[PDB]
Amino acid sequence: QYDWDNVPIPANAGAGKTWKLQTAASDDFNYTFNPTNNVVDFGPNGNMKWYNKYHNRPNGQPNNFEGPGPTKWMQNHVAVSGGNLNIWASRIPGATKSFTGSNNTPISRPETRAGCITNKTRVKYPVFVEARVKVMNSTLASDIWLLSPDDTQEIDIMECYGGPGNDNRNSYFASKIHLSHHVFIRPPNFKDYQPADLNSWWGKNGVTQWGGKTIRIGVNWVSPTRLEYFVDGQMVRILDNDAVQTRLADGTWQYTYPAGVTSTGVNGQLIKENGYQKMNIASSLSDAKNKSNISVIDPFNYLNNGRKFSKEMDIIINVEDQSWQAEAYRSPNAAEMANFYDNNLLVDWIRVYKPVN
Ligand SMILES: [Ca+2]
Repeated sequence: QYDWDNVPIPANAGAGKTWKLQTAASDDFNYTFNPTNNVVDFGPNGNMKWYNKYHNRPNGQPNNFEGPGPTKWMQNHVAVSGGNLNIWASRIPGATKSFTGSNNTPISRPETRAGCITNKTRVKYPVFVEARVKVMNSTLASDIWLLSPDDTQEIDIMECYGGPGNDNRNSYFASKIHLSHHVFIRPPNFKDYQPADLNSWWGKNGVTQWGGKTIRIGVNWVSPTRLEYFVDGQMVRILDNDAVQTRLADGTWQYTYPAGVTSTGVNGQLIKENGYQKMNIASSLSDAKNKSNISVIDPFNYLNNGRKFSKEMDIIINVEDQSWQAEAYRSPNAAEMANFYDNNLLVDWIRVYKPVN
Protein backbone atom coordinates (compact mmCIF):
# COMPACT_ATOMS: atom_id res chain seq x y z
CA GLN A 1 0.00 0.00 0.00
CA TYR A 2 1.11 3.55 -0.82
CA ASP A 3 -0.01 7.08 0.08
CA TRP A 4 -1.12 7.64 -3.52
CA ASP A 5 -3.19 4.47 -3.84
CA ASN A 6 -6.49 6.42 -3.83
CA VAL A 7 -5.26 9.15 -6.19
CA PRO A 8 -6.10 8.89 -9.88
CA ILE A 9 -3.22 9.15 -12.32
CA PRO A 10 -4.17 12.26 -14.32
CA ALA A 11 -2.04 11.52 -17.38
CA ASN A 12 -3.43 9.37 -20.19
CA ALA A 13 -1.49 6.10 -20.70
CA GLY A 14 -3.06 5.85 -24.18
CA ALA A 15 -5.53 3.49 -25.84
CA GLY A 16 -4.90 -0.13 -24.83
CA LYS A 17 -2.36 0.92 -22.22
CA THR A 18 -2.17 1.31 -18.45
CA TRP A 19 0.29 2.87 -16.00
CA LYS A 20 2.87 0.67 -14.30
CA LEU A 21 4.32 1.88 -11.00
CA GLN A 22 8.10 2.21 -11.02
CA THR A 23 8.65 0.80 -7.57
CA ALA A 24 12.34 1.58 -7.01
CA ALA A 25 11.98 5.23 -8.10
CA SER A 26 8.80 5.96 -6.17
CA ASP A 27 8.75 6.98 -2.52
CA ASP A 28 5.97 7.92 -0.09
CA PHE A 29 8.52 9.02 2.57
CA ASN A 30 6.95 7.33 5.61
CA TYR A 31 10.20 6.12 7.17
CA THR A 32 12.82 7.87 9.28
CA PHE A 33 15.96 9.36 7.81
CA ASN A 34 17.72 11.60 10.32
CA PRO A 35 19.73 14.44 8.82
CA THR A 36 23.51 14.03 8.55
CA ASN A 37 26.54 16.03 7.30
CA ASN A 38 27.75 12.88 5.55
CA VAL A 39 26.95 12.10 1.93
CA VAL A 40 24.72 9.05 2.28
CA ASP A 41 22.05 7.03 0.51
CA PHE A 42 18.63 6.85 2.15
CA GLY A 43 15.27 5.12 1.83
CA PRO A 44 12.86 2.79 3.64
CA ASN A 45 14.11 -0.42 5.27
CA GLY A 46 17.22 -1.49 3.31
CA ASN A 47 16.32 0.44 0.14
CA MET A 48 18.59 3.10 -1.26
CA LYS A 49 16.24 5.41 -3.14
CA TRP A 50 18.04 8.75 -2.77
CA TYR A 51 21.27 10.41 -1.79
CA ASN A 52 21.49 13.74 0.03
CA LYS A 53 23.51 15.55 -2.62
CA TYR A 54 23.20 17.12 -6.05
CA HIS A 55 23.53 14.52 -8.80
CA ASN A 56 26.69 12.60 -9.67
CA ARG A 57 28.58 13.00 -12.92
CA PRO A 58 28.00 10.45 -15.75
CA ASN A 59 31.17 8.56 -14.58
CA GLY A 60 29.82 8.25 -11.03
CA GLN A 61 32.15 10.86 -9.52
CA PRO A 62 30.59 13.59 -7.37
CA ASN A 63 29.35 16.80 -8.94
CA ASN A 64 30.45 19.35 -6.34
CA PHE A 65 28.44 22.30 -7.72
CA GLU A 66 26.99 23.98 -4.68
CA GLY A 67 24.04 25.80 -6.23
CA PRO A 68 22.97 28.94 -8.08
CA GLY A 69 23.17 32.47 -6.71
CA PRO A 70 24.19 32.61 -3.06
CA THR A 71 22.87 29.04 -2.50
CA LYS A 72 25.10 26.53 -0.73
CA TRP A 73 23.63 23.05 -0.81
CA MET A 74 24.22 21.20 2.46
CA GLN A 75 23.96 17.49 3.22
CA ASN A 76 22.32 17.97 6.62
CA HIS A 77 19.39 20.05 5.25
CA VAL A 78 17.58 16.86 4.18
CA ALA A 79 15.54 14.49 6.36
CA VAL A 80 12.59 12.12 6.14
CA SER A 81 10.14 12.16 9.07
CA GLY A 82 6.48 12.61 9.94
CA GLY A 83 5.46 11.14 6.59
CA ASN A 84 7.35 13.72 4.50
CA LEU A 85 10.64 14.40 2.87
CA ASN A 86 11.88 17.61 4.56
CA ILE A 87 14.26 19.89 2.63
CA TRP A 88 14.93 23.25 4.24
CA ALA A 89 16.97 26.41 4.13
CA SER A 90 18.87 28.32 6.80
CA ARG A 91 21.50 31.04 7.13
CA ILE A 92 24.65 31.29 9.24
CA PRO A 93 25.20 34.80 10.67
CA GLY A 94 27.83 36.70 8.62
CA ALA A 95 28.09 34.05 5.90
CA THR A 96 27.96 35.48 2.39
CA LYS A 97 28.36 34.14 -1.15
CA SER A 98 29.47 35.73 -4.42
CA PHE A 99 27.91 35.02 -7.81
CA THR A 100 27.80 36.65 -11.23
CA GLY A 101 25.08 39.30 -11.36
CA SER A 102 23.10 40.78 -14.24
CA ASN A 103 25.97 43.12 -15.14
CA ASN A 104 28.30 40.20 -15.76
CA THR A 105 30.30 41.10 -12.64
CA PRO A 106 30.49 39.60 -9.13
CA ILE A 107 28.04 40.51 -6.46
CA SER A 108 27.55 39.20 -2.89
CA ARG A 109 24.47 38.35 -0.85
CA PRO A 110 23.84 36.44 2.38
CA GLU A 111 24.50 32.74 1.81
CA THR A 112 21.47 30.48 1.87
CA ARG A 113 22.15 26.94 3.01
CA ALA A 114 19.68 24.47 1.48
CA GLY A 115 19.09 20.78 0.88
CA CYS A 116 19.35 18.96 -2.45
CA ILE A 117 18.73 15.29 -3.20
CA THR A 118 19.00 12.96 -6.19
CA ASN A 119 16.99 9.76 -6.82
CA LYS A 120 19.05 6.62 -7.50
CA THR A 121 16.69 5.53 -10.30
CA ARG A 122 16.78 7.54 -13.53
CA VAL A 123 13.79 8.27 -15.74
CA LYS A 124 13.26 8.54 -19.49
CA TYR A 125 10.25 8.99 -21.77
CA PRO A 126 7.69 7.62 -21.70
CA VAL A 127 7.35 8.39 -17.99
CA PHE A 128 5.01 10.25 -15.63
CA VAL A 129 6.41 11.77 -12.42
CA GLU A 130 4.12 13.37 -9.83
CA ALA A 131 4.60 14.67 -6.28
CA ARG A 132 2.36 15.81 -3.45
CA VAL A 133 4.17 18.78 -1.95
CA LYS A 134 3.64 21.66 0.46
CA VAL A 135 5.24 24.55 -1.41
CA MET A 136 7.48 26.61 0.90
CA ASN A 137 5.96 29.82 2.21
CA SER A 138 9.23 31.49 1.21
CA THR A 139 10.59 33.64 -1.60
CA LEU A 140 13.07 30.78 -2.24
CA ALA A 141 12.47 28.29 -5.04
CA SER A 142 10.64 25.05 -4.24
CA ASP A 143 12.03 22.72 -6.93
CA ILE A 144 11.18 19.24 -8.22
CA TRP A 145 12.92 18.52 -11.47
CA LEU A 146 14.74 16.17 -13.86
CA LEU A 147 18.31 16.69 -15.13
CA SER A 148 20.47 14.54 -17.40
CA PRO A 149 23.76 13.46 -15.74
CA ASP A 150 25.71 15.48 -18.34
CA ASP A 151 23.75 18.66 -17.46
CA THR A 152 22.53 19.32 -21.06
CA GLN A 153 18.83 18.37 -20.83
CA GLU A 154 16.32 19.21 -18.10
CA ILE A 155 12.58 18.87 -17.55
CA ASP A 156 11.08 20.58 -14.53
CA ILE A 157 8.06 19.39 -12.60
CA MET A 158 7.84 22.40 -10.28
CA GLU A 159 9.78 25.66 -9.95
CA CYS A 160 7.80 27.87 -7.58
CA TYR A 161 8.74 30.91 -5.47
CA GLY A 162 5.59 30.52 -3.47
CA GLY A 163 5.80 33.03 -0.65
CA PRO A 164 5.08 36.70 -1.28
CA GLY A 165 7.44 37.79 1.52
CA ASN A 166 6.50 39.47 4.78
CA ASP A 167 6.60 42.80 2.87
CA ASN A 168 5.03 41.36 -0.33
CA ARG A 169 8.17 42.04 -2.40
CA ASN A 170 7.68 38.67 -4.16
CA SER A 171 3.86 38.98 -4.61
CA TYR A 172 4.14 38.98 -8.44
CA PHE A 173 5.82 35.55 -8.46
CA ALA A 174 4.09 33.97 -5.46
CA SER A 175 0.84 33.50 -7.40
CA LYS A 176 2.53 31.47 -10.17
CA ILE A 177 4.13 28.08 -10.78
CA HIS A 178 6.80 28.08 -13.45
CA LEU A 179 6.09 25.12 -15.75
CA SER A 180 9.48 24.70 -17.32
CA HIS A 181 12.41 22.78 -18.76
CA HIS A 182 15.93 23.72 -19.80
CA VAL A 183 18.33 22.89 -22.57
CA PHE A 184 22.03 23.84 -22.27
CA ILE A 185 25.22 24.14 -24.14
CA ARG A 186 27.85 23.29 -21.52
CA PRO A 187 31.03 25.33 -21.09
CA PRO A 188 33.00 26.54 -22.93
CA ASN A 189 30.10 27.94 -24.99
CA PHE A 190 27.64 28.08 -22.09
CA LYS A 191 24.03 28.81 -23.06
CA ASP A 192 20.77 28.23 -21.20
CA TYR A 193 17.24 28.11 -22.64
CA GLN A 194 14.00 27.80 -20.65
CA PRO A 195 10.37 28.73 -21.41
CA ALA A 196 9.82 32.46 -21.04
CA ASP A 197 6.30 32.81 -22.46
CA LEU A 198 3.83 34.52 -20.15
CA ASN A 199 1.75 31.31 -20.02
CA SER A 200 4.68 29.32 -18.58
CA TRP A 201 4.08 31.21 -15.33
CA TRP A 202 0.91 29.30 -14.57
CA GLY A 203 -1.78 30.41 -12.14
CA LYS A 204 -5.44 30.08 -11.18
CA ASN A 205 -8.06 32.66 -10.26
CA GLY A 206 -8.46 32.93 -6.49
CA VAL A 207 -4.95 31.64 -5.68
CA THR A 208 -2.86 34.61 -4.46
CA GLN A 209 0.05 32.48 -3.32
CA TRP A 210 1.21 28.90 -3.64
CA GLY A 211 3.47 29.12 -0.59
CA GLY A 212 2.02 27.05 2.26
CA LYS A 213 -0.40 25.18 -0.04
CA THR A 214 -0.10 21.46 -0.59
CA ILE A 215 -0.57 20.55 -4.20
CA ARG A 216 -0.07 17.58 -6.50
CA ILE A 217 2.14 18.49 -9.44
CA GLY A 218 3.51 16.26 -12.18
CA VAL A 219 4.89 16.00 -15.67
CA ASN A 220 4.04 13.40 -18.28
CA TRP A 221 7.15 13.09 -20.43
CA VAL A 222 5.49 11.57 -23.46
CA SER A 223 8.21 11.56 -26.09
CA PRO A 224 11.33 13.40 -27.24
CA THR A 225 9.14 16.31 -28.19
CA ARG A 226 6.10 16.36 -25.82
CA LEU A 227 5.57 17.30 -22.14
CA GLU A 228 2.28 17.60 -20.26
CA TYR A 229 1.91 19.33 -16.87
CA PHE A 230 -0.68 18.59 -14.16
CA VAL A 231 -1.68 20.42 -10.97
CA ASP A 232 -4.10 18.85 -8.52
CA GLY A 233 -5.13 16.22 -11.05
CA GLN A 234 -5.91 18.69 -13.86
CA MET A 235 -3.88 18.93 -17.05
CA VAL A 236 -2.70 22.57 -17.21
CA ARG A 237 -0.09 22.76 -19.99
CA ILE A 238 1.28 20.89 -23.00
CA LEU A 239 4.53 21.59 -24.88
CA ASP A 240 4.53 19.71 -28.15
CA ASN A 241 7.55 20.30 -30.40
CA ASP A 242 6.84 23.87 -31.61
CA ALA A 243 3.48 24.66 -29.98
CA VAL A 244 2.02 25.20 -26.55
CA GLN A 245 -1.38 24.92 -24.91
CA THR A 246 -2.02 26.20 -21.41
CA ARG A 247 -4.94 26.67 -19.06
CA LEU A 248 -5.55 30.34 -18.47
CA ALA A 249 -6.46 31.79 -15.09
CA ASP A 250 -10.14 30.93 -15.59
CA GLY A 251 -9.31 27.35 -16.61
CA THR A 252 -9.92 27.88 -20.29
CA TRP A 253 -7.36 26.56 -22.85
CA GLN A 254 -5.19 28.91 -24.89
CA TYR A 255 -3.16 27.57 -27.84
CA THR A 256 -0.02 29.46 -28.67
CA TYR A 257 3.25 29.27 -30.60
CA PRO A 258 6.40 31.45 -30.93
CA ALA A 259 5.93 34.66 -32.93
CA GLY A 260 9.63 35.12 -33.63
CA VAL A 261 13.29 34.62 -32.88
CA THR A 262 16.36 36.35 -34.17
CA SER A 263 17.82 32.98 -35.32
CA THR A 264 17.05 29.28 -34.90
CA GLY A 265 20.82 28.65 -34.47
CA VAL A 266 22.95 28.94 -31.33
CA ASN A 267 23.24 32.72 -31.16
CA GLY A 268 19.48 33.27 -31.55
CA GLN A 269 17.42 35.39 -29.14
CA LEU A 270 13.71 35.54 -28.37
CA ILE A 271 11.55 38.34 -29.70
CA LYS A 272 9.68 39.57 -26.60
CA GLU A 273 6.37 41.36 -25.95
CA ASN A 274 5.41 42.78 -22.56
CA GLY A 275 8.60 41.26 -21.02
CA TYR A 276 7.92 37.67 -22.09
CA GLN A 277 8.51 35.60 -25.23
CA LYS A 278 6.18 36.96 -27.94
CA MET A 279 3.58 34.33 -28.81
CA ASN A 280 0.77 34.16 -31.35
CA ILE A 281 -2.72 32.71 -30.80
CA ALA A 282 -3.91 29.56 -32.53
CA SER A 283 -7.21 27.70 -32.41
CA SER A 284 -6.03 24.19 -31.40
CA LEU A 285 -2.78 22.41 -30.68
CA SER A 286 -2.63 21.05 -34.26
CA ASP A 287 -3.29 24.54 -35.65
CA ALA A 288 -0.45 25.94 -33.52
CA LYS A 289 1.92 23.16 -34.66
CA ASN A 290 0.96 23.86 -38.30
CA LYS A 291 1.59 27.59 -37.91
CA SER A 292 4.79 27.37 -35.93
CA ASN A 293 8.29 27.36 -37.34
CA ILE A 294 10.13 27.69 -34.03
CA SER A 295 10.83 24.99 -31.48
CA VAL A 296 9.45 25.39 -27.97
CA ILE A 297 11.94 22.74 -26.78
CA ASP A 298 15.25 23.99 -28.24
CA PRO A 299 14.60 27.08 -30.43
CA PHE A 300 18.35 27.84 -30.75
CA ASN A 301 19.61 24.30 -31.46
CA TYR A 302 21.65 24.07 -28.26
CA LEU A 303 21.39 20.24 -28.30
CA ASN A 304 22.25 19.93 -32.00
CA ASN A 305 20.08 16.80 -31.98
CA GLY A 306 16.85 17.57 -33.82
CA ARG A 307 15.60 19.87 -31.00
CA LYS A 308 14.39 17.09 -28.78
CA PHE A 309 14.93 15.38 -25.47
CA SER A 310 17.02 12.25 -25.85
CA LYS A 311 18.69 11.50 -22.51
CA GLU A 312 17.68 9.73 -19.31
CA MET A 313 17.45 12.09 -16.34
CA ASP A 314 18.05 12.19 -12.58
CA ILE A 315 15.14 13.17 -10.34
CA ILE A 316 16.26 16.06 -8.13
CA ILE A 317 14.36 17.76 -5.31
CA ASN A 318 15.80 20.89 -3.77
CA VAL A 319 15.49 24.44 -2.53
CA GLU A 320 17.37 27.30 -4.28
CA ASP A 321 18.21 30.94 -3.75
CA GLN A 322 18.60 31.83 -7.45
CA SER A 323 20.80 34.66 -8.72
CA TRP A 324 17.97 36.78 -10.16
CA GLN A 325 15.94 36.60 -6.96
CA ALA A 326 18.97 37.28 -4.74
CA GLU A 327 20.21 40.23 -6.81
CA ALA A 328 16.72 41.79 -6.57
CA TYR A 329 16.66 41.20 -2.76
CA ARG A 330 13.61 39.01 -3.19
CA SER A 331 15.47 36.26 -1.19
CA PRO A 332 14.42 35.69 2.43
CA ASN A 333 15.09 38.28 5.08
CA ALA A 334 16.07 37.66 8.70
CA ALA A 335 12.53 38.05 10.07
CA GLU A 336 11.18 35.49 7.58
CA MET A 337 14.02 33.09 8.40
CA ALA A 338 12.91 33.18 12.04
CA ASN A 339 9.89 31.04 11.05
CA PHE A 340 11.27 27.52 10.39
CA TYR A 341 7.98 26.08 9.05
CA ASP A 342 8.00 28.70 6.28
CA ASN A 343 11.45 27.58 5.15
CA ASN A 344 10.96 23.83 4.96
CA LEU A 345 9.74 22.11 1.81
CA LEU A 346 7.56 19.04 2.60
CA VAL A 347 7.06 16.28 0.05
CA ASP A 348 4.46 13.74 1.14
CA TRP A 349 5.20 11.46 -1.80
CA ILE A 350 6.61 11.21 -5.30
CA ARG A 351 5.41 8.53 -7.70
CA VAL A 352 6.76 7.44 -11.07
CA TYR A 353 4.86 5.44 -13.71
CA LYS A 354 5.50 4.23 -17.23
CA PRO A 355 2.76 3.34 -19.76
CA VAL A 356 2.52 -0.35 -20.70
CA ASN A 357 0.23 -2.36 -22.95
CA1 LIG B 1 4.05 10.34 2.99
